Amino acid sequence: MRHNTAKIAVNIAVREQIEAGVGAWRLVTDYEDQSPTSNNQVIRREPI
Amino acid sequence: AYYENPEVPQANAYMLEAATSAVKEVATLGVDTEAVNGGQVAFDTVNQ
Repeated sequence: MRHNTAKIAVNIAVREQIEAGVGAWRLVTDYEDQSPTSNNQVIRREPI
Repeated sequence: AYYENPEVPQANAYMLEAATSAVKEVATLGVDTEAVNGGQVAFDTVNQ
């Protein structure tokens, strides 16, 4: 969650929560070798 | 009978009040901490 796309996903969700009353975030699967957790495979939080 | 000074419509005066107030709303971003990091947290968060 070092990548800013995780932090931005929360910031987007709370913004649309105030405005239209609906916001959200998801979780995806990708490969990171620039921040591996185990097996050079990580999960990432994408914004909606 | 003598000339009487130009009054200027009441419409000009009433519209001036709406002109100054229109700018005054958006001049304030909200205050949550005095000076720095008031309503400008939303600007500053995406910068970092």
